[PDB]
Amino acid sequence: MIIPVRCFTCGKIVGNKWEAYLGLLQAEYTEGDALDALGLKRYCCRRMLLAHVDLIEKLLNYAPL
Amino acid sequence: LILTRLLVPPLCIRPSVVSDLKSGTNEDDLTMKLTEIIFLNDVIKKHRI
Amino acid sequence: APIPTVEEKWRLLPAFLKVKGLVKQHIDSFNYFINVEIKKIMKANEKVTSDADPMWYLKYLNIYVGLPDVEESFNVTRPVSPHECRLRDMTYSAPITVDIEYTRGSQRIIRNALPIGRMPIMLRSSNCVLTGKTPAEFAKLNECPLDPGGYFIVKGVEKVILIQEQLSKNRIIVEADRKGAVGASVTSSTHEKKSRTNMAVKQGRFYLRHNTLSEDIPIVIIFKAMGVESDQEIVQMIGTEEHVMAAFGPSLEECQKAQIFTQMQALKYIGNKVRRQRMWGGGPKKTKIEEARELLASTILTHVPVKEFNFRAKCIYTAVMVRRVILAQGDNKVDDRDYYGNKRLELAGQLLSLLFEDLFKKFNSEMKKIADQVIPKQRAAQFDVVKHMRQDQITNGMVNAISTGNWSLKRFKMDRQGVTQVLSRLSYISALGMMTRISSQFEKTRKVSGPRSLQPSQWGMLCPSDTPEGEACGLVKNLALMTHITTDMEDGPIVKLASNLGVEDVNLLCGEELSYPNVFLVFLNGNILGVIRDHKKLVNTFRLMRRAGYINEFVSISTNLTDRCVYISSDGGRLCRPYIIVKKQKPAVTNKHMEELAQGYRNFEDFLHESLVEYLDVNEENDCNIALYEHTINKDTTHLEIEPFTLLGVCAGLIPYPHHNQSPRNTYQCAMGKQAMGTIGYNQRNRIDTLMYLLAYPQKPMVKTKTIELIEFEKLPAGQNATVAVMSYSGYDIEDALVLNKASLDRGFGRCLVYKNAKCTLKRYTNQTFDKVMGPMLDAATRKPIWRHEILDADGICSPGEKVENKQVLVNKSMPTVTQQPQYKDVPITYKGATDSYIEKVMISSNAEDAFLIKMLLRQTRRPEIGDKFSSRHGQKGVCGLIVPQEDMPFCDSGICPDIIMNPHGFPSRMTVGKLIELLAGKAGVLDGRFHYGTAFGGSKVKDVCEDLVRHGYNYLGKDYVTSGITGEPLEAYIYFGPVYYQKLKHMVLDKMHARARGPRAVLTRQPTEGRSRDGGLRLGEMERDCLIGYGASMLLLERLMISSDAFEVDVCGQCGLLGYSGWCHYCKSSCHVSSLRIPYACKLLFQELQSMNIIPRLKLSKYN
Amino acid sequence: QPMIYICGECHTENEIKSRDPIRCRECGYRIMYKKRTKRLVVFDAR
Amino acid sequence: RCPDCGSTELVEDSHYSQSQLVCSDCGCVVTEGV
RNA sequence: UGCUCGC
Ligand SMILES: Nc1nc2c(ncn2[C@@H]2O[C@H](COP(=O)(O)OP(=O)(O)OP(=O)(O)O)[C@@H](O)[C@H]2O)c(=O)[nH]1
Ligand SMILES: Nc1ncnc2c1ncn2[C@@H]1O[C@H](COP(=O)(O)OP(=O)(O)OP(=O)(O)O)C[C@H]1O
Ligand SMILES: [Mg+2]
Ligand SMILES: [Zn+2]
Ligand SMILES: [Zn+2]
Ligand SMILES: [Zn+2]
Repeated sequence: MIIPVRCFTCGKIVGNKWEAYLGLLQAEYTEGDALDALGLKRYCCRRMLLAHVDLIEKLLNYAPL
Repeated sequence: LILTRLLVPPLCIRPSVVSDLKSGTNEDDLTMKLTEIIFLNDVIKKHRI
Repeated sequence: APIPTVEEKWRLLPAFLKVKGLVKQHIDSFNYFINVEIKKIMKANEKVTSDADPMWYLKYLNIYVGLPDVEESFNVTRPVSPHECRLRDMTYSAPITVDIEYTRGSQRIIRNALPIGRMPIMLRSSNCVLTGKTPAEFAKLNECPLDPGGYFIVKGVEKVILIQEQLSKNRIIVEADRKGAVGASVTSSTHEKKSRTNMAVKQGRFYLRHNTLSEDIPIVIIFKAMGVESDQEIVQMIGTEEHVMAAFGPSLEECQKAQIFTQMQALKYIGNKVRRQRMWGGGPKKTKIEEARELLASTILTHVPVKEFNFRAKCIYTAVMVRRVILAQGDNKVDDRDYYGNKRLELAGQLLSLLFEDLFKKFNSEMKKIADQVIPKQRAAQFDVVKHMRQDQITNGMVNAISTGNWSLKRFKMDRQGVTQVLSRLSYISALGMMTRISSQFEKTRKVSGPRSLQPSQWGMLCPSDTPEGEACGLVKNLALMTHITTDMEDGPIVKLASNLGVEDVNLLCGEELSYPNVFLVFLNGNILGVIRDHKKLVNTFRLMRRAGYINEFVSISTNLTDRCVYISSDGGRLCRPYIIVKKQKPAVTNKHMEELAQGYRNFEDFLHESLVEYLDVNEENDCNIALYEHTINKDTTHLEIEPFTLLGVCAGLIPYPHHNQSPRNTYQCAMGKQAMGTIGYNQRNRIDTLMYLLAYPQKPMVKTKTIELIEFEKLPAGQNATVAVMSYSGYDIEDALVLNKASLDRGFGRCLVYKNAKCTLKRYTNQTFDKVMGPMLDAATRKPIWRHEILDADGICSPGEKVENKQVLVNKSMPTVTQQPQYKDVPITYKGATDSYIEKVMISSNAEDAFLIKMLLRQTRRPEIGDKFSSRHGQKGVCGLIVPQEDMPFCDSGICPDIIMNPHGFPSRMTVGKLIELLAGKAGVLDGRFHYGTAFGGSKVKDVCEDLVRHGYNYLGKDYVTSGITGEPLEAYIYFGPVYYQKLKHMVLDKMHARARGPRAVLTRQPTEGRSRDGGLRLGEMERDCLIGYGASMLLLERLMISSDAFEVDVCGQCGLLGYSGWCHYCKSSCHVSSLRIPYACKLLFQELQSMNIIPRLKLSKYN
Repeated sequence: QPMIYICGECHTENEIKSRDPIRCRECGYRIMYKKRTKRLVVFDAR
Repeated sequence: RCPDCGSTELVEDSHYSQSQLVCSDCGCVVTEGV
């Protein structure tokens, strides 16, 4: 649904690096170089950010509003 | 060996459910069979008369 | 010099999915039913009239189904969305109307729009509101754009009509009997009657058996009755082989024993063996020979048509059948029932067509009866059907047949059950796989073990691995990823082309030509089309004409050299698969065609028209040569496989690297993925179902198959990727168990949400009284609502946002007891639950019957604990054995601690190398920021992921140096770390936990109830009693089965041996010999039932000493 | 006592009393949800 | 009324799937089992 | 009663 704040394995703060990651996707950066620039050395945070699906906007499209 | 009287069992063997949600009750098949047997006896008596 | 290979060939698969594929089957079938078939059914019964008062008629002109509407408004329709029908617990149907003309008083009166019924509209159909809509318009209608659709919505529940599988009709089947006799059977089925006639060799001679004959009669007598009287012609028709005559000799001798030599004598003999259908109404007037001739012409072999009492075709058919029986009586070439080339698949369209035909015939019969009863005696006021056309008949019939699922067609004598099933909303994969299910005609009740086998005929058509593990193993199957079901054709141009291609008429030549080695019989849907010579030219010309487009691409042609029969199949329900045509060791599809397809110049229909890709049937592919790959193409190759991974189904497509695992592992993985927990759709929040499981933070898999991209599963994942380390830790993962990390579960890993529905109805009865909800019963002592009515709002309905505890009311419902002042008794909706629940939403709706429907959506947020079942996308189901802290978890040099620790011992016995390959590919992908593919019979190789690992500084085998977290010392062996896509299952320990106190008992037998929802107790079965007997524990068995279950104290009279009451015997009218006795209550019930059966048990009591 | 509800498409606060046909102004939708309660609810971050 | 203390505080409280009408003052189980 | 499941 939404990006988790904490990483499951280590616990590094990753929720604050989601939208900026999307910015790196709006820019010309690929996946690997963007994850490297975000400061994710260990592969657990890379999996957390890469394998995450942004389903919050799809649900808000069905929100009452 | 030839039966002339039928022993209708107690109500413990024939549980009846009072379904107040509708105008009917849940009854076992034995009650309906005994009802049909009584109806047949009455019809036989009516035809004899 | 390797053969060139088209790399983009797989691009043919998505284009095929653009017009056909997974869900388009039922949609197209329902559209064909509601657009073409319904008009044909109406035309077949366009005129209905009564015998009394002639010149009166009711003529149907044209019937329409229209758009779905709701009858809520007073005599006014209104567009309604499927989600609204789900919420209001109503049906999603459209009014079936028709324009008609009739005669009231011999004056023609016409109606242009008169509704007659309501047809439930299949979702995403032609008339459904969901079709032709954008995802934004889907959001406006509160419907998920990724929803497969194709299911009916009746009374708020989603029903799916499974694809029925049955044997093909009008086909000769040579099979052995119980005694080993190799006989034949033919189930001739026309649009009116289905008749299975058999032929046996029980005594060296052939007898024909039918349900309309009292005793089976020799086949030679039937030959003489059907026009051919010379025995030489019969023998020529049977065959000219020496062994054929030697086998048929006894039949000729038995025929010559009797005095049957003419057609009249044979017809009289047959009529003597004919029994009347229980005194058929009407004067017979010597119909014996006439009845025999009518049974021979119409009842026997219905599919074989006689022009005008000319049994030449029927004679040739039965002669070919006798020849097949004679040939099979030698070499045991017995045809098998499990061959899917003789199988037919009925979709929802054909079933709905038959049901609508039956309902329309019943409606017409009812109208004719009403006319006959009303018109001749009522009054000078002319009777009109409009005042008697009941519109609830067809609607109620359709609703009941779709909801209950039992179909009883008396016109066809078909009594089926389990046709419709509740759509499973466990996950998107669950519904997507259930939509493409296929049930068997065997209708499992016994251990057949003959259709349950995996036949080689299921290649490319049905998924081999996807099957429900249990009693339904092998009889419930799934369609492949790339498959199509054919429809019915006109069959006209087929006959024209066959006649123009040199097929000689069977009536022009005798049966002796049937015995020639070079003469091949050509059939058509079970009917003898004729004979031919040099069938290779015929088959090649027919295939070339089909490729050209003058013949429908779904018409199949096959050749059987053993029986020398050319079968031409054009009936619907046959399974076909697209294949690339190969001509002279080179496929017709080139790289340029794939480039044009990618750029949008052409589509799959252009490939079909340009003789590049063609559909092959099972019978047709039986004679064709298919190559799996380009390098496998040899000189004798006719077709090329599009993609091998299309062999697997939808559920099997989720398996990463399935060719590296064992088949039971794949089956268990499919079964568990059908139960995988995850998101359902984009409208899962507004959706209110009786049970829903959602994942807090779902993540798409790192090793995704191309099937996942095709089915858009990555948009709706049902699992999470966790850093799993394969090692043994603390001995809490002995057998299939896994160890979870406490810190991981604390940070949201595996967090799940369970949504339950609580529905209540406030209906108006016959009397002018209604169910009303009272306010919260405030306590006068504290001026606040009581603990039970604490969560209720001012209107007596629980408000969302609060927490509900056990034994608390959600709706303070009170209902009247009359149906003078009304007397209301309270029947509040209490919440039965072990844990607390939170109310998310409360929906209040009003039906046309003024009944208020209130639905509360309770939400529970659950954390993984001991007892929760977890899957690893490879059939490695496991239970959380221990939850260790983060510091107790081992750590690598980088400081990563694993979330899930799984036992390695599960690998050798199961050989799940695919799991290791998936782990390695996922590690490489999360290292280089890529998504590796685990496509079946392909995907990323091990060398590539090894190079990706060695490039990033990690080990090329996944094993990394790990230091033990407990002792702080390094481990002697390296640990296999890597991200694995684990999925949580719906099986929870909280829902499965059960404990039974004394509790309630059943009224009939005073024993604990059955289920957990009924607060039942565990049953000591027969085998448990056997074990307790073997142990010798008499007192424990007595305490369990008598004291703790159904103990009772009865009063038995020692004089007559009967049961008394309150220390008194009514039989003997005394109480001196009455004594108390301990007994199971079931034993007393048995004694009373036996006394009711005149089997009087007389108990002779005695002292215990 | 003013009992308030929310429509399914207009999402406007509508006040209806007991035994009223469930409807909403300026539209015709017949799905009426209940507003969230005003009572304090305590949650645990566990 | 309660058979022991004579009080009229008889409450129907189901204790772990066991319907039971019990006195609320002294806890005397009046009726149990359904 | 039906059916989908859990081993
Ligand atoms: N069609 C249908 N038949 C049912 C249903 N429940 C029970 N039956 C029939 O009733 C028989 C079993 O009865 P039970 O399930 O013991 O009925 P019960 O649960 O004691 O009924 P209650 O006392 O009202 O709870 C079966 O032979 C079924 O044919 C149902 O939900 N649908
Ligand atoms: N119909 C049944 N009757 C009795 N026990 C059953 C039944 N179905 C499942 N079980 C229980 O489940 C166990 C069956 O597991 P088993 O067949 O030994 O492994 P499996 O299911 O083949 O797993 P693999 O496929 O080998 O990984 C044994 C039995 O106690
Ligand atoms: Mg087991
Ligand atoms: Zn991390
Ligand atoms: Zn006595
Ligand atoms: Zn509104």
